[PDB]
Amino acid sequence: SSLDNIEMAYARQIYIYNEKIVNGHLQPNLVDLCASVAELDDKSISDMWTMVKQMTDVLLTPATDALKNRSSVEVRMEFVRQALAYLEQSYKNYTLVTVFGNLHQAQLGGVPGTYQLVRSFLNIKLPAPLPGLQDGEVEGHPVWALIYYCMRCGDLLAASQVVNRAQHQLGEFKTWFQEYMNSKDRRLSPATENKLRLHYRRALRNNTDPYKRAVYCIIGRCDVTDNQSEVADKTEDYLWLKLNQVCFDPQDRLTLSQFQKQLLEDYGESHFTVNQQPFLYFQVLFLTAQFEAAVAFLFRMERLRCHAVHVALVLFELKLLLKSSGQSAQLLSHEPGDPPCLRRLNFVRLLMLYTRKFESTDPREALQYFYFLRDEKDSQGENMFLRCVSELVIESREFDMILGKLENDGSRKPGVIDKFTSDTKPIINKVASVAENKGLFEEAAKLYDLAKNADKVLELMNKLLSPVVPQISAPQSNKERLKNMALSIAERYRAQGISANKFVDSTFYLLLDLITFFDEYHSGHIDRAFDIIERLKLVPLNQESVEERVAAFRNFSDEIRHNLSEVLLATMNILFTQFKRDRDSQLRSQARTLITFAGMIPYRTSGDTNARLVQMEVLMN
Amino acid sequence: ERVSDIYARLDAVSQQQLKDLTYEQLFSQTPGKELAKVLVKAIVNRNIAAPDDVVTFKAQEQLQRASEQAHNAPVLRALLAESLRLFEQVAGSLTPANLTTAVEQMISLKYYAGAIQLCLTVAQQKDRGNTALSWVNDGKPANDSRKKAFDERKICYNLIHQVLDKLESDFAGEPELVDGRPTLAATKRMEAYNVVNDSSDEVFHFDMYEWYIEKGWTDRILSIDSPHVITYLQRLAETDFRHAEL
Amino acid sequence: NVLDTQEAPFTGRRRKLVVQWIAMAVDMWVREVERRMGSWVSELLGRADQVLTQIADAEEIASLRRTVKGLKRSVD
Repeated sequence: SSLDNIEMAYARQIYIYNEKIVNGHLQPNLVDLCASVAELDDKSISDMWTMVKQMTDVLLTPATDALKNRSSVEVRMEFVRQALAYLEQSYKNYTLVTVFGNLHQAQLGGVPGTYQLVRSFLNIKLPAPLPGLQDGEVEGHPVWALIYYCMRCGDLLAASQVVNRAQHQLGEFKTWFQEYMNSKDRRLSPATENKLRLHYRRALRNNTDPYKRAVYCIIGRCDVTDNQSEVADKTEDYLWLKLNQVCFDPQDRLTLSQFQKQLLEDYGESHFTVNQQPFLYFQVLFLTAQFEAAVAFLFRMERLRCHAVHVALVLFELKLLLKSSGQSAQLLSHEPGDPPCLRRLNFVRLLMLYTRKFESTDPREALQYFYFLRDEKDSQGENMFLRCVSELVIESREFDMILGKLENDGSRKPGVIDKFTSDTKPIINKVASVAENKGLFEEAAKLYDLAKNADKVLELMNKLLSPVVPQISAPQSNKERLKNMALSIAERYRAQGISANKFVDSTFYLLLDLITFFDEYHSGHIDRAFDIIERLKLVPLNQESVEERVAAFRNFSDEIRHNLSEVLLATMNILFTQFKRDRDSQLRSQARTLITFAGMIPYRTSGDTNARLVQMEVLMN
Repeated sequence: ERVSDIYARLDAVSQQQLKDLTYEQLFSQTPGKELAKVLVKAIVNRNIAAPDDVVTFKAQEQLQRASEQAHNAPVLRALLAESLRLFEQVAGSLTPANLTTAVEQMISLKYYAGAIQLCLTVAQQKDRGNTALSWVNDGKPANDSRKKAFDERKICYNLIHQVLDKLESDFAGEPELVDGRPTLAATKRMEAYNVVNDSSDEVFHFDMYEWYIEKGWTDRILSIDSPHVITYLQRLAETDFRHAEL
Repeated sequence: NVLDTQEAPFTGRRRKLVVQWIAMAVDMWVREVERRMGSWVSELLGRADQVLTQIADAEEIASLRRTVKGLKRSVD
């Protein structure tokens, strides 16, 4: 097996999600089905899916195009809020593990109020007082530190409580903050927003209290260039600092498009992967709505291929992933007729790479991933899922497992693909078609016979029999192994009343009779073999039938005319033997008949055959 | 062919009609011709498991082989794409039983858009005069004989509901975006709903407004924009509270 | 070659029968390829359809158009 522990667990989860859609059940939450395995690994992966769920848990317009949802200002706004809610809660967990040694340890004693937690967080991260703080303290801590880390944790209420106990010190900041907490989308009114920004810009552009600076332009979304590096030293603190500063419809203003493009264009992977920590960059792209970038990026880490494919599937089963129309493009690209700030993922290629790894010895699991390509076609019109099953069968040669083995008793035990579509007639011909083009007739027959395509089964069975008609049928020979399959196809084609056009069909049952004629001839059962050839009315034995038999030879399958030489000789040698054992006249007359027939028929080795036939007739007299 | 295999997978009326079937009946009586049709139909929808009656068989054969695959985007997509191609050529002749089975098989192989496109095509072919649109625009007078034309479209529209239903079901919990770009589950949602909004069948869009209302999707219906939906409501308002509220 | 020239008796509404021949022939052709042709056959079947509309047995023709358009798909 080519699948690692993690990859295998995901496969099982994707089998469920397929079993549900294959039986018409409720469309379960894919993101939940993937996070179910994440908990079996380190929390590096669990915290990823947590971000994936929260970033995709946005009210969408079902049955709407992918590009439309992702271009709409409506959806683009909720992404920023879902991310900020993740950066705030994520930071809140950092503040817990900073005070208590373990999340469990914090829980048993009880998570304290965000206010008392933050206070018990300031104790550690600033033990001694910084001399540059302003506006005094509140219950033993600087008022601005409390406000910042409370807003950072996302509890505006806890921050407003701090403000209520410092009404005299904070001046007019109270009426401004109380408006920020009330107004939605973390924005103030243009009039009041103007009043505070100008005040900050007036004489507080450079204040000795960094926490004061941070809060002001987090509330006013100002000084976008100043990264407030004094307080936002971590990467998440930067993302959170900026997403609280982005704006929507000229100076000192930043928008999501600029920010998202500004980040990866100027400070690409190189900047965010110098510490050899891959998820850091992924979180930067995913929490900025650049899902295709983050997916391709994370898909290149050979250790995190599994995770990047699935986060792509989630975005794909939620009409959020922007697929690349052309299949000839690179993995990541920007369509020419699209805005430059969005990118597109060649989803077809993405799955095709992941599959090649474990498609060789783990076919069942491969199909589960090929199903997501059911909705796509190629330039030639083939259904992508169907084509992927053809290529996977041509390579793996797993016919019984994937296509269903058709035993020699008339049964068709369904295969693994039967689960996904009930119309399995084309691919069985596709797989049968190539194997036919590769001279693998004995297989192409079994495959065509699996799809009950007798036109092709009998055609190929005619080719495999004609060479072996006069041969000696011996144990385990190529004659027995082909005759016995032909008879197993004769019964199942009569018991089920199946037949190809009379040309193909007539020749097929005719060869089977001839194969019996030589099997009796090679055994010495002369009398019995003579009777068979007489029924077939293939070789004339009375002079009257020569005219009609000669005309019939003209339109009989060349697979029959080929073996005419051996038939005449065996029949002659049959009469020849019976002569040495009135009757003499009758054999003599029949001997003549064979000669005149052979004389009027142009066929294989007519030279040596016509001569031998005449000699055997002379010895009779 | 494999006979008893058919017989075992038959009805009882079909099994018992074959039991007492004489050659005389086969040769010169309708019930005998009818059963012959049933039997050939069974062996055709099994090797798939008049250029109209021939194509329909090959289409079932193509779709049956698709489901028998290991999932090869090239082979699966090819078979599916072709199956749809063929079915559409004989859309007007498709029976409710053949359409249902086909759609179900396509749904199982994640071919949602394709399934929907077939249903719409079949609806439009069984009524090119739009007898249904006029019958609805006339208040649906009982005793009229356009009802048949409307019913044959309603069978297609219902099957479209099942497709969209199974789609949201199959992808319940799946994210719309992974690592930034869209997943495969998301693109199939867009591709499917595209086919829906790309239609010009009016009885269909009426049936879909009613369907959205039923499922409770004020999300999408209030977001159409179009007056067409307003005008449709303006007629149905004085009639139902739920519609008037919309 | 018969359907274009329209030399008698292959004229007027009798060309409805010429299309029936073309449907039978081409149908037996694709059925003989799928058991085991180019643009010019698709060019014809589409051109054969103009004949059926140009002639518009009201139900026979209608059923025949849907047999032609079925073969055009089978070739393309």
